[PDB]
Amino acid sequence: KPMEEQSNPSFFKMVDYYFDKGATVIEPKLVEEMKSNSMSVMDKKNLVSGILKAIKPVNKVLYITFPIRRDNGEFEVVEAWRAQHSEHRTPTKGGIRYSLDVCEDEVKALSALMTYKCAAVDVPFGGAKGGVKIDPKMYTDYEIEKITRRIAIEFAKKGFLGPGVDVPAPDMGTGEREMGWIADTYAQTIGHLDRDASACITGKPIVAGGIHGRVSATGRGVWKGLEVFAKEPEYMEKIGLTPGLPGKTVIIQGFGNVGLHTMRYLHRAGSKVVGIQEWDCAIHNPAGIHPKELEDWRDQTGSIKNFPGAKNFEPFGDLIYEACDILVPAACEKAIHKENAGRIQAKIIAEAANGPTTPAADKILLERGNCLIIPDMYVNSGGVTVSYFEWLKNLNHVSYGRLSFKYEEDANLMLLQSVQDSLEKAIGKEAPVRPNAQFAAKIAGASEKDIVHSGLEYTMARSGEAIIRTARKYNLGLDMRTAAYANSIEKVYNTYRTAGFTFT
Amino acid sequence: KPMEEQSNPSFFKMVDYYFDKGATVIEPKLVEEMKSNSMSVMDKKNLVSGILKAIKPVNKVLYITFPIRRDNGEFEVVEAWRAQHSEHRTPTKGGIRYSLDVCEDEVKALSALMTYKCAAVDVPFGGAKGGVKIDPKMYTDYEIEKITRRIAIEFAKKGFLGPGVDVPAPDMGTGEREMGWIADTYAQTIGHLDRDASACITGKPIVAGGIHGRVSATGRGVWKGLEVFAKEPEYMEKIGLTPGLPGKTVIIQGFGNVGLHTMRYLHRAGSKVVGIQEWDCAIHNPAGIHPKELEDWRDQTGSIKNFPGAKNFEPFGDLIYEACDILVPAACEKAIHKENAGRIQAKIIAEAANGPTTPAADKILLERGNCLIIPDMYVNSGGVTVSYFEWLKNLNHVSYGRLSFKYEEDANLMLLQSVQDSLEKAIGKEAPVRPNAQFAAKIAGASEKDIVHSGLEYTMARSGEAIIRTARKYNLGLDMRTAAYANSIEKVYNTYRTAGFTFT
Amino acid sequence: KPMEEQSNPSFFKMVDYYFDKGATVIEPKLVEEMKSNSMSVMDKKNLVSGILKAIKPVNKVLYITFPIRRDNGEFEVVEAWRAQHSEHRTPTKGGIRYSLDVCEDEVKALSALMTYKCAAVDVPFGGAKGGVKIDPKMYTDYEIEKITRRIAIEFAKKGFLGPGVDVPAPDMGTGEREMGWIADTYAQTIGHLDRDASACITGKPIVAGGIHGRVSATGRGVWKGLEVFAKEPEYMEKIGLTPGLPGKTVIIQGFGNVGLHTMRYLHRAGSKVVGIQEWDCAIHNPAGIHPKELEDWRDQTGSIKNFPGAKNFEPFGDLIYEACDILVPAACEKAIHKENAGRIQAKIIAEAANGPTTPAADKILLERGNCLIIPDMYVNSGGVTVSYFEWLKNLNHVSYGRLSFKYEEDANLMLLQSVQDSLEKAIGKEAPVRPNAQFAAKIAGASEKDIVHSGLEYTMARSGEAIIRTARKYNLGLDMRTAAYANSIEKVYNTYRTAGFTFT
Repeated sequence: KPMEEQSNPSFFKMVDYYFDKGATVIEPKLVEEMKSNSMSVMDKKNLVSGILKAIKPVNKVLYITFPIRRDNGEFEVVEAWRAQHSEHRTPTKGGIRYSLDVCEDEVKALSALMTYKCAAVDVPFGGAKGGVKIDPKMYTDYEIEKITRRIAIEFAKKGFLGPGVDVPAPDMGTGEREMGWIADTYAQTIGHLDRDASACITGKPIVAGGIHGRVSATGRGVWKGLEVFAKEPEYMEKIGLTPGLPGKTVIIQGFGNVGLHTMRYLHRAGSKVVGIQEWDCAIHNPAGIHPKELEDWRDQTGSIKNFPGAKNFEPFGDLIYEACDILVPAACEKAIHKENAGRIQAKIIAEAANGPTTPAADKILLERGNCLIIPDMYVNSGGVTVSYFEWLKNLNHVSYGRLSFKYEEDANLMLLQSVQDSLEKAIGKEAPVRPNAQFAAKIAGASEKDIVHSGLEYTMARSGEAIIRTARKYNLGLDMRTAAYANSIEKVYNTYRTAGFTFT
Repeated sequence: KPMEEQSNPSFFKMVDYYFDKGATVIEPKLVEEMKSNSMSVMDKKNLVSGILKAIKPVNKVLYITFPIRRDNGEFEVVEAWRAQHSEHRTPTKGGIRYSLDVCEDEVKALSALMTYKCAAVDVPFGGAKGGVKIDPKMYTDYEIEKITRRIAIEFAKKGFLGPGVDVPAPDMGTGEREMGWIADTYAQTIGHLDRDASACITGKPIVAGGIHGRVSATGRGVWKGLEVFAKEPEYMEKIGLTPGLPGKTVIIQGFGNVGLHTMRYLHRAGSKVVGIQEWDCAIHNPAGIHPKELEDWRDQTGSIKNFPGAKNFEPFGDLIYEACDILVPAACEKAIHKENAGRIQAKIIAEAANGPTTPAADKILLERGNCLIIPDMYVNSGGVTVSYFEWLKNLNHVSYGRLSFKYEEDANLMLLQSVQDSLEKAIGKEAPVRPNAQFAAKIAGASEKDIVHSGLEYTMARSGEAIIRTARKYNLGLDMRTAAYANSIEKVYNTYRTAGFTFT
Repeated sequence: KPMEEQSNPSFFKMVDYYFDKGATVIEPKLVEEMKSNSMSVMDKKNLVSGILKAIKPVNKVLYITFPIRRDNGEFEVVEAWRAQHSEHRTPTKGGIRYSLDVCEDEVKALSALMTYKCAAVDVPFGGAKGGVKIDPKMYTDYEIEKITRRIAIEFAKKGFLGPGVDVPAPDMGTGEREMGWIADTYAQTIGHLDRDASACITGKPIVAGGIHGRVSATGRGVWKGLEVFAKEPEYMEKIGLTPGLPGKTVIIQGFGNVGLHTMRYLHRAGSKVVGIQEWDCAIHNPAGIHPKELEDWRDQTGSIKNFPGAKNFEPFGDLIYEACDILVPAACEKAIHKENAGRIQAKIIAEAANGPTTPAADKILLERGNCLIIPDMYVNSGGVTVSYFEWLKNLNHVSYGRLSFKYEEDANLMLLQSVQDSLEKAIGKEAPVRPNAQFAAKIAGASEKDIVHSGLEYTMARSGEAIIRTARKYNLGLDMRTAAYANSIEKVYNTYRTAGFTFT
């Protein structure tokens, strides 16, 4: 069965089908970019197709087994995997899962997706992904620590951990304290002469070189991606909406890190979050749900169920089919497939999760003509941008703003004082020129996270605009996914084009 | 005899007694910061006390002997020492003395103090200290050079010199030309493949990678530390003073680098420096002494004695007991002890020297209730901040401001021109909008030292405010030393907490 | 025959004669800068003369031969050379020529010139130069690629290629695609563990780490060098000219990269380019030639001959003797010699080429009293400044402005909004305060090249002013070349002075 008609396809097959759509569009452009007076047009097309043939498969996978000592004294053997999809830029970049679902095929497929997401936000890393096949809840903190230090050593001995070769990150089942342990193990062993050891991994605690602004970054990028598309009347009218985020109604599938922080930013932006659907229960409220109260309730009772500021909802798994302006898939992959795509009524889908829409569903919804999907490899890449800033920070050996906050603040005050002196000379009375309420608040709370926030907002706007320009140039309509892959493929291809692919 | 009643205690014992006072205050906070669902409160308190037990002793000392050839042809054996107190962050940092008083115990005690001073100004280095046991005046420039190159090689072979491991600095009996020699020896030998060789040491001549603004930096930090405390009415009233530095009278013990530059900044700030006490003579003048004339006189005659702009003073060693608002100990250690603390009449003591106040004297003066001591590990750490900027500069391989002075100047002129255009449109006449006299002077003299000055001022204000907040939170009164150690201990402890102390 | 009377002297002899003139002027200053209480004035003068004796000769030359396989299957032996003139700062810096005229003597002489040009624009590299003895037009792209990868490996094995040791650049017969190949070969072989591999060479394609603003940089520096001298009335009056570039007539010898970009900047500055003289034809027009049309015509027909916007000129090789305010030699070396210096009527000569004026001609024109030569080692060093920025960029691992364009733009808008609020409060009506037309255009097109442009303009003004100050201090008149060598010698000497030259 062709991919556009399958029901539960493999994740790696989805990535490659979407890759092919983008490659077909951008191929003539790639041929034109190959400047060579020695090659005919036929020769150029054969080399371009060779380059694309090398990009799609994963370059490298390392598989390891190793014993650990349980706390009571018996020993167990643990499996782990680390995939490096592309080395066209080094180091490679990607997270590490502790989960019973990790396997070779899964670290392969998500490492491919990660190469394209790095290219999408102009982050100079090839894609990587890793995993340890354990249920982290069945282990004590002491056992988790021994497992974590051992994967650091074994990965680093073979070139799958280090600031210049491969730089990991947190994922499901790991967090910042595991990242601190890996950084400490690397610095004391394999990396003991490395001047930049703390740059071997990102997601670290602040005290160990982590960066302010990381926790909310993926959510802040989902908000900024919607804002780039909500300001465009040509697209908002085709789908039956008015410009802007204030007033729009939002249903969110998932209340993890990504769902909760996206709710905070969309609420602050003036949107109405009318529905939260979880794995065992759903809630709703057509007037909107207040983020701080909902998070507080779940924090105390253990669930979003019976939230006083909303009502529980009928067969909880069907909330995502209700009418809304924006649906945010923020849970598991393939949550939208062939058998339920038609039941979707949202006008905008913002993929805050890895591949939540299969190619069959993506096609059913493109044919319906009234639904704009903002692709995952762009819109949930905010955290990838800020992990690039954390690596930079560890290479700079100083926090952002340490040598500029006071210098720039004093220049700004001398600027306003110069304006005040000239104004008073001109109108001949006293006339204070001070920072207004908003400017005084920024000046007073100036910190590293503001530089990080501005860096992320800059990248998402630039990349979002480039997707739109590509979609208009090739008459792609509302198919922004194909436009995003074409921009991503084009960047990777140009590395191979200038590095030299003549050898083989 | 308990430490609060001894008369001449060892310097290392003073540092550890002050360490214990701070540790006692902050210990409950450290327990609360240990997030672990696996440990009971009892377990956390036992691990916290283990961490503090490892922080206090010096981790490493290297001792060396080596021959040198005198100029006439005979040979002599020279001793030297280098201590690394803490490696919780690398490289370690600290100066090198050429003096007949260097010994193992002295490089040990001052290396401990140096760990806490680095933490106090948020500088990411463990503490180190070094020394060569010679009287530098008895040697020719050729012999000093041979000794200096030899300690470079021997220290660097064992990991006690290098940009990522241990970064020295000038001290008594050494200066910038010895630092240039060490940097050149390292780059041509042990460090011949090191891309960042010039970052192995700080205090270098400008042409070799030194930084503008280093000479006056420790004095500029003493001034900024007094200014943080002089603006606080709650404390100025408890000691019988009015806010601010203009008008306050100042007596300074010592006319070396630190005393002279502190006099320059305090005079420029509007204070009256009524007394200078040296090792063999003192002078005074209740109207104030002009810094540039005094420095000129000593430069020509060889001493501050018989300065025309002041009178010589009765038993010169007793000037520091005269009434004043501010006393600045800037000479030897333990200048204030049990037998002379009561004779001190100053309301503020700004410790511009390493441990000038013993624990007995510190306690006699805390009980008198009317005397505010600003602790040495904070207030004479301005030079430590700027040595961190010099290391950064050598890692960046470019001077600060090289790629921004003209870009930012042109943006500021386009900003003022935009304001001028809008003002003239609004009021309908010609109305120049130019930088005022102060802003035009800064724009015209913009240079690396202005970035350095602002960086230092930023750090001293932030750290000074954090000392005050900690002193108010734990009801410490005027005991700012204990508050400063508690902030310093807390930073070091959090490195150990996240790095992992489970092994042992 | 003395150098000031020779007719066709060797290029290395010209550089050393000019070196001696500068050394003679600055020698007393160098003696005074040697602070040492151990040496007499006689001793200092002997050591200074030793240092200058070591600076002039080339420190190192590497010569290599190697086989290559032609495309048809036969083999050929190729020669190449790489000279490192000075290692007082590392890495060394300089381009690589593919040309049948490369030889040991030529890479030696231009490597010496390159040390002095780096010092002239405050760029911290010793001088290097390289070459491959081939006619690049006789080879296919495949053969050029094999030659290029082989010189990368062989140079890098011996320390003549690498980010910390020696950093090359394009020159006659090479361009950005060869630079990409060298960077890729180094990163995959000798440099496979080097975290900063892409910094081994400059002139790279953008996608591989090249820098925006490189193509026009040497021309932009010729324009800025003329502007520094055209604003000075003392000199413009001695040569019979009025201040400024608007209105001045310009004849340019050469229409390569340097000549064409200089024409663009001088035209945009308001100058009239009345003549272009090439190797086989010349054109002229006393009303001026439009750059974009001329470049278009040559692009289509293959030559500047029969340009519709001008007339062809009588014995084409004599256009450079016609009256003009500014002559720009931008072709081959020694284009002005003893037998044709008198025929030169230009009031300003801006040497946009390596040594276009021999010492005999330089002296004939200094005696005529009415001709100001702006020396090549200063005025055609704009590209050297920007190659330093490209190396910095590869060490920073991020493009300039990536983490500041949006942060600074938002601060500027909050600044203007604060001014608007205060203005409206003061005059009691609505009064917009917006960026004017020029400021809005800069804000909207803000990019890396603007930082690069400002960096270059800053350096050329500072170095141009230092040449003028030195020429006035030693009564050098219009002899700016001697003043420029003296500033360059002084910088190199101070490295040797502080590094230590006592050994030998």
